[PDB]
Amino acid sequence: EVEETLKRLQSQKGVQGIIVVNTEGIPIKSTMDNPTTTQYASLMHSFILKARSTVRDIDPQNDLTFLRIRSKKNEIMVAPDKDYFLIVIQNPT
Amino acid sequence: EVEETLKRLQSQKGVQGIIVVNTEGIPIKSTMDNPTTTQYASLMHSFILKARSTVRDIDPQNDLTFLRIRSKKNEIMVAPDKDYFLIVIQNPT
Amino acid sequence: LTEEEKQQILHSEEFLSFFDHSTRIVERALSEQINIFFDYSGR
Amino acid sequence: LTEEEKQQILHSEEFLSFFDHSTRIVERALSEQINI
Repeated sequence: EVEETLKRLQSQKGVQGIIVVNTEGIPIKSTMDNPTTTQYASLMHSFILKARSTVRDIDPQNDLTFLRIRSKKNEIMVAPDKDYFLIVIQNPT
Repeated sequence: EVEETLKRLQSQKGVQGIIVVNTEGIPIKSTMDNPTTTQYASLMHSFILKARSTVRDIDPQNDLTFLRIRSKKNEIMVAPDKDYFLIVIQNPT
Repeated sequence: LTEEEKQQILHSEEFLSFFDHSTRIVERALSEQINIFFDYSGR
Repeated sequence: LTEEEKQQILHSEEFLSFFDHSTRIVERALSEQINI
């Protein structure tokens, strides 16, 4: 059903790839060019660490839930949970 | 007339605080105190600096346009303008 | 020492045009107003 | 790193709420916003 999740959420337009990274930074979920996107997965691993440090240092009780980013060319979100994380890249379609 | 939109944003649903960054990580316009406006916005200024470094490392032509964070206790949108940036703090409900 | 005078730049007519762009972004972003559904979360 | 370890952790009793909130929040991001 994880491949069913892959198909159903990649059928959503704008999305160029459901490349979801774990807590370990390992490509547990990648559908695109993996040496290209594993660098970016390691980046956004370090910057999910930045965002969780941001939340837990600015506020004691707050928990990081979700992130919204508008880039120049596309619309990319970040979905963190308490144990593991998510990355996906979408265009304005 | 930024002040009339400010006045509309006073009693809007969920407004925790109304500030803006003014001098590239050094905010002046503050309806709050020194840490919550200036130090937290300078932290977030360095953090969106790291995020612009991230997306510039993906593609140096690809800069960043807009940011928003939702969490447990707050939902904060971040608009990176040219030199100064923007911070708006808001409740999730 | 951050600035000799903070007010003049912000009191102006063209630096507030960049602030008018920023409030245009604000008016673009506050219009949605949709909240997260529970679906028996518990917490 | 290995397929055995992945199909362990994927079918482990940890990713249940993780897949649930993954699908839920990605579907929650399906509502399109406009910028004109």
